[PDB]
Amino acid sequence: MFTINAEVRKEQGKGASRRLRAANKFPAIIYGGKEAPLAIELDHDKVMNMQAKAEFYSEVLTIVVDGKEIKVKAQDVQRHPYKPKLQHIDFVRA
Amino acid sequence: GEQAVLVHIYFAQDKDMEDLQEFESLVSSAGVEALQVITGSRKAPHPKYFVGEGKAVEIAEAVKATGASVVLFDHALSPAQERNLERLCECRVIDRTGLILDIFAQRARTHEGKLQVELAQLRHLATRLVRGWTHLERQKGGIGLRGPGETQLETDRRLLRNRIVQIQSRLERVEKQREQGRQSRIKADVPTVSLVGYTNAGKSTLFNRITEARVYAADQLFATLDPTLRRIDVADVGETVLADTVGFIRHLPHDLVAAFKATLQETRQATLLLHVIDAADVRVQENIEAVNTVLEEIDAHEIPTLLVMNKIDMLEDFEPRIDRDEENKPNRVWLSAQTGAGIPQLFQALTERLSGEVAQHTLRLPPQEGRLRSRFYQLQAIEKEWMEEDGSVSLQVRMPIVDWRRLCKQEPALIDYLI
Amino acid sequence: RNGRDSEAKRLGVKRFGGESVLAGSIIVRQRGTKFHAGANVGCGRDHTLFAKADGKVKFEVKGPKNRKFISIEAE
Amino acid sequence: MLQPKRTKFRKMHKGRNRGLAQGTDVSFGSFGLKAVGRGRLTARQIEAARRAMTRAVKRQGKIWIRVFPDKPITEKPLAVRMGKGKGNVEYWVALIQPGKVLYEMDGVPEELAREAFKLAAAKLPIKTTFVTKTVM
RNA sequence: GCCUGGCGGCCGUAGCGCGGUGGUCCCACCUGACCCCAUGCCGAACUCAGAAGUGAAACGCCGUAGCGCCGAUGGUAGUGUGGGGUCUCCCCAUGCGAGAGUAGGGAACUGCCAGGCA
RNA sequence: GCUCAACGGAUAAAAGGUACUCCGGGGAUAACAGGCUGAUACCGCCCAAGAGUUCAUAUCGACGGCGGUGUUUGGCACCUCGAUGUCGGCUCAUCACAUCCUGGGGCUGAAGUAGGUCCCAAGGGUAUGGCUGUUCGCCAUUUAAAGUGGUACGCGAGCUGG
RNA sequence: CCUCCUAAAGAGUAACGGAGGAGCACGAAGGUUGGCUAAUCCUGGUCGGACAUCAGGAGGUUAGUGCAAUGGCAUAAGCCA
RNA sequence: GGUUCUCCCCGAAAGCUAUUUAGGUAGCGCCUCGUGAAUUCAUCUCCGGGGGUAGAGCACUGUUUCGGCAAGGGGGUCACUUACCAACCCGAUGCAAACUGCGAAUACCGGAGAAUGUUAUCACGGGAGACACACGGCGGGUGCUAACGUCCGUCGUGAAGAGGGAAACAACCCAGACCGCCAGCUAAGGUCCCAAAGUCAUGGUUAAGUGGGAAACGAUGUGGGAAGGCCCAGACAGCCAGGAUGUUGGCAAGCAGCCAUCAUUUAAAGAAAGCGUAAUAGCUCACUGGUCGAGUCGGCCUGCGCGGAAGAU
Ligand SMILES: Nc1nc2c(ncn2[C@@H]2O[C@H](COP(=O)(O)OP(=O)(O)NP(=O)(O)O)[C@@H](O)[C@H]2O)c(=O)[nH]1
Ligand SMILES: [Mg+2]
Repeated sequence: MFTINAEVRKEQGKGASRRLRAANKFPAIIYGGKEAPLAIELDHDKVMNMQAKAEFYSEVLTIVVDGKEIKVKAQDVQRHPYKPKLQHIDFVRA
Repeated sequence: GEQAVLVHIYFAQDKDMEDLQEFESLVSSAGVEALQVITGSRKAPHPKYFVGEGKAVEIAEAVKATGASVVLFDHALSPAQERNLERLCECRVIDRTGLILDIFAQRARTHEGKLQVELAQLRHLATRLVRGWTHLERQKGGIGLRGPGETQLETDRRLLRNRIVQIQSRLERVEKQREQGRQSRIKADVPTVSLVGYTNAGKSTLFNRITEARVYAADQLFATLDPTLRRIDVADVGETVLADTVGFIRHLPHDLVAAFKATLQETRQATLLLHVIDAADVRVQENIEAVNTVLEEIDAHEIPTLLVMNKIDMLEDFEPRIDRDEENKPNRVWLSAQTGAGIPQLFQALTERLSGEVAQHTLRLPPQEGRLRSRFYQLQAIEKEWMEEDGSVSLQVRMPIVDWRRLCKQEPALIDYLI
Repeated sequence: RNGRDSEAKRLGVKRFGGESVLAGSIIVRQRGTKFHAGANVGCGRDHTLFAKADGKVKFEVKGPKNRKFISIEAE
Repeated sequence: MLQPKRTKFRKMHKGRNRGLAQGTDVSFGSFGLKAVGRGRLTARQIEAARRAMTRAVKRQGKIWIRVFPDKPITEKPLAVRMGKGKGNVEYWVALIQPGKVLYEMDGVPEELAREAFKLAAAKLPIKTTFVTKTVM
C-alpha cells in the first residue's frame, strides 16, 4: 500500500546529506539482491507520517525512482537523537 | 554511623549521673557502632580531661587498639576538656549534647526542624571558639598604621553572633506563621489538648489510635519531630484538637529547648496537658522529674495537667481505672495502647476535665421544630430523644452555655425551656 | 603523596620505513619486543633493534601471530 | 543515592561532555524520558526524580533507571587556597548528552506515564521530552 | 591425472565443531626389549630390532553456514584549513572520513622435491 | 673509605631570640580599602510530598531545580610598600528600595477590633538609658515607627583615641 | 632514581596534579645442551573438609616472571635436568 | 636610581638544564657580524613508514541496569524448604585519564619532482642580550568547563608595531608606517543627523523601543508547515429539558475516611466533581437530546515577540 516517491542523489556525503536535511528531504539507500546499490533522497514529512504506521516496517513497500517501481522492505532506520525526524533509511529489495 | 568508644562515669555523689542504658539507646538511635563501653567512678569531674589522667590514657589505648573513629562521653564536658582529650587521642570527641544535636539533625525533615537544629548547633559551636589557628598570624602595627583594626577572634565572634541572629529572625518568622495557624482556632471556642511526655511513652501511638490518623511510631528514640494536630470527638464539648508533640529526655540541652520555642507553642497554650507515662519503666520517677524540669524550663507548668499511665499490658494482671483527687477531679488515668483498654475512660475523663455546665433542658413545640432539629444537631446534638401524645415531641438536650445563647439569639426562643 | 615521576626514556621508532641505514644504527628502542627482528636486524639485551648491514629499513607483518618485523634490505 | 560499590581509582579528571548520546531508544519498557539538553545528573537529582515518579504511580508498573552516576566530583572546602593537592570527593554525577534516555516505564497507561514524567522532569536540571517505544 | 610424505609461501575467506571416507605405497597406531638410549616411578615419552594386526584413535581428503573469521554501499561520529553563532557546546564552506551495524562472502590458495597407482 | 639523602655534592666542623632594633629592595609578595569571580551568603522564582481541625498552594513548604544582587565568608594577586592612617564613638550626611511607620489596594483560616501575606508607593518621619572600647547583644522604659543596605565596612588636611 | 596516566596517535612537555615503587637480590636466580608446558573448573576416587595428592575431561595462558608498574615472552624470556 | 650628538642595516627572549637557586648566574635554544661548505632549507604533489590520540566499542581490566537458567549460603524445620540473598553462564544496556578483540583527520620521519624564495640550511669563529612574560583561539590538568585565576602544549598578536574598526578599550577584527602629494581603488566596518557614504531596490517578520543584558518555567501574542477528529446523518461556544430504583450501599445520607465501585428502567446518570449541610434537604458538574446553518476542535515542528526582570551621585 505504501508508495514512496524518491529522486536519485546527484551528490553524496556529509555536506550534501546535511543540505538535504536542511531542505527537508533526507537520504536513503536501496540494496539487496544483486543489482548495484542505489542512493536516493526522500521527502521527510511524507515518509515520517508514513512510518508512523506500524505496518510500514512489515509490508512490502514500493518506491518510484525515475519512473521505475522498485519493491522493497525497510531494513534499518536512523533517527535524530532527540527530535522526531529521520536521518537515513536502508531498504532491502524483496 | 561510624566506630565509637563509649564513656560513662558513675557520679553517685551528686545528681549529675546519667543512665548508661539510655545513653546506649541514644547512641544506637544515632546509628553509631560501639566497639567498647568504658566505665569509671569519680567524686567530681577532673578539670583537665573530665576524667583522670589514667582513665584518659585508658581511653586513648582503647582507641588505639580498636581503631575507633569517635569517643562518645555520656556527659557535658568543656571545650578545654575536649581539646585535651583530642590531644591525648587523635580521634574526635562528641559530648552528650553533641550526640543529641546530631540525632536531631539526622531526624529533622521539615523546614522548621532544620532551622531549630541549626540554631542549636550554632549556639553550641559558638561556645566552642577557643582555638584561632589561622595562616594570617598576628597583624603587627602601630599608631596610624594600616590593619584590620580588630582581632580575628573578635571578628569570628562577630560573624557567629550575626548569623545566629539571622537564624533567630527566620525563627520568629516561623513563629508568626505558626501563630496565625494557632489563631485560626482561638477565635473559635476551641478546646485544645496536647499529649506530651518522655520519649517512647507510647503517646504517638495513643494519638494514632484516638484520631485514626497515621503517624510514625516505633522503638526508635526521639521518633517524632514537630507536632501534628487532629480533630477528636468528646461527649460534652464536641470537637477538640489533640496535638502530638516531640518527646523529652533527661537533661535536654538548654540551647535545644530555646531553639524549640516555636514548636513548643502548642504545649505553652494547650487547654490541657496529657502527661503520658510509661508505667513499665523502672525510672518512672526520674521521668516525671525530668519532664517537670523541662516544663519549668519552658515555663509551662501552671497549665492544667492530667497523667496517663500507658503500657499497663506490660504490668501483669492489671485493669484500667481512673484515680481522682480529693476535689473529685480526675488527676490520673491508666490505659493501654494496643489493647485499647482505658480509651473510653480516657474519653470520659476528658469530658469531665473541661466544662462549665451541668444543667439539662427539655424542649417541646408545635409543628415548627425541624429548625430545632437543625440547630440542636448543629451546635452539639440531641441528648435524649422521644415523642409523646398528640404528635408532640419531647427532646432533652445538654449543650454549652455559649451554644444556648447563640441558639436563643438566632431562634424566636418561644420554647420557654432553653435560656 | 603524588609528586613523583621518572625521567622519560626517549623510546620509540628512531628510523622509519624505507630510510637508508648504516650498519649499527638503532632502528627502534622498545620495552619488550613490540617489534621483532628479521633479516639483517639484531636484537639487543634491552630489546633494541639495530641494523647489522647497510641498507634500507622495511617493516612487515609475518607469522601466524601477525607479529611486526623489522628487516633491512640491501640497496 | 546511587554510587559505584567500588572503583579502581578515587578521583577522575574533569574531562569534557561533548558528543551525542548512545542508548537513545526505549529498550525495556513502553515509555521513556529522554534528555534534550546536556549536562550532569547528580545521584541526589536521580533519586529525587525517581521518588517523584514512583509516587505518581502508586506502586504499579515497573520503572528502569538507564543512567548511573559513576564519575566522582571533588570540591575544595571554604577558606582554602588553590593547589595543595586535588580536592576530596563529594558526590557522583552521570554525564548526559542529548538523546540519552534516562528513565523507562512500563505497565501503565500513557496518561499516567506522562503525568509521572512531568513530575520527574520538574526535579532534573536538563530539558527532557517524552518518548514511546518504536519498532526498528 | 589421483593419493601420500618432507620443506616452504600466506597466517582464521586458512580455524574449531558435525557427517562420511582411506590402507597397494606412504603415514599412524602396533610386536619385543639382553644390548645403543631413557623414566626425578613407568619402554607413557625418548630410543633400538621388526612387520602379526587395524585404519579403532591420530592423520589426509570430501560434504555441512553450528560457531569463529571476512565484510561492502549509504548514513553517522570525528577532524585539517577558512569563516560564523545563542561560544561549558555547536553551525557553514571545503578536503580527509571511522568504529559499530546491515546486505553479502566464506568449508583457503600456491611453489620445490620424493614415493605409489594411472 | 659517602642517608655528602638538601642525592651536580659551600666547610673536616655549626642552633635560636629581637617588641631595643637597622639597612638596601619589592605592590615581583601578604594585612586595610579598591578590582575580577560569585563556591559561600542574602533575596527571588519552578515542582508539590506534606503541614495547615477537613483542605498542597489563607499561611508554610521537605526531596530536587533555575536565576538575581554584589552584600557576608572566601578564591585570585590586577592597583597602591620613593606610605591609599585601622576598629568603635561624635559632627555632618547622601543615595537605593529588597518599606519600619504613615497612604492605596488583592486575597485571607477577613464576623467586629486586631492581624497575616502579596502587589503599588522612597514624600516626610524613623528612641532614650544600664552593662561593655565595642559594632552587635542582653536588659529597662518608650514610639506611629525605632527598616535593610551602598557611600574607602561615608565621614581623623572635621574632633576623639576607649 | 624507576612504572603509568595527564601528554593533544614520532620525541619531549608543567603544577603542593592523579596512583605506586627503589637505595636491592642471585656463583645460581649467570652460560650452554637437552627436555617440558600453565590458571580455573567439571567428574570419580581412603582418612578429604568449598580448597592437599591421583585419573580423565572441558579450557587455552584468565598461569608464571626474585621484588612496583608498563611493555614483552610458546622458537618461549615461564618449568626441569 | 642615573648613564649626554646623528643617520643607515639586521634584530631577540621572558624557554630547557644546573645551582644555598629561584628578581643572580652558567651551557644550550633565540639575535648579530664574519668565514666556509652542498638543492643545504621551506612550501606543494606523489611514494615508503610507525602510531594508538578524537571517535567508537565492551573480548580484557573495572564499574552499571534489567530479564532468563539456575550453584551456594542464611530466618525457620530441629536432611524439607525459602516472601531475604544468591556467585557462574546466557540475552539486552550503558560508562573509563591510568580499559582496547577497533581506529581517523592532522602532525612527524624518509625518498623523488617542478616552480618559487636576497642561502632563507649546516659548521666554525668575534660580540650580545634574555632566562618576571601578557592576552586571544584551539587541546587539556587544577579551580566551581569560577576569576583580567593558575599550570602545560600549539598558533596569533602585544612585548618590540604606528594606521582603520570595536564609543572610549596594549593582547579582539582588517592591516605591517623610507619621504613628499589638496590624486585613484579597496579591507574590517559602515552609508537618517552629530559624521564620510543608499531616508537604495525586492519579498517577508516584529509592535515588544524587542532591536539596545539574563534562566528553569508560564501564556487563546503573532507568521509559517505537515497531519488528525468532527460537519450538511448539521458539528464547536451560545439559547430550553432530565441527574431517578434498590439505597441513608456497607463500615456519614453521593459528597470526613475507608471496602464493593456493579446493575437498573432507559434518550442518561460516576454508589457520585467541588460547594454546602452537624449531616440530609439543597446546589449542580460528568451524563443525553432539542433549536440554532459555515466552519470548528486540539496535539506536533518551527520564525519573531511577552512575563519571570530589584541598588545604591
Ligand atoms: N508493650 C507496649 N508497647 C507499647 C505501648 N504503647 C506503645 N508501645 C511501643 O512503644 C513505642 C512507642 O513509640 P511512640 O508511639 O513513638 O511513642 P513516643 O513517646 O511518642 N515517641 P517519641 O516521643 O520519641 O517521638 C513503640 O515501640 C510502641 O510499639 C503499650 O501500651 N505497650
Ligand atoms: Mg512521637
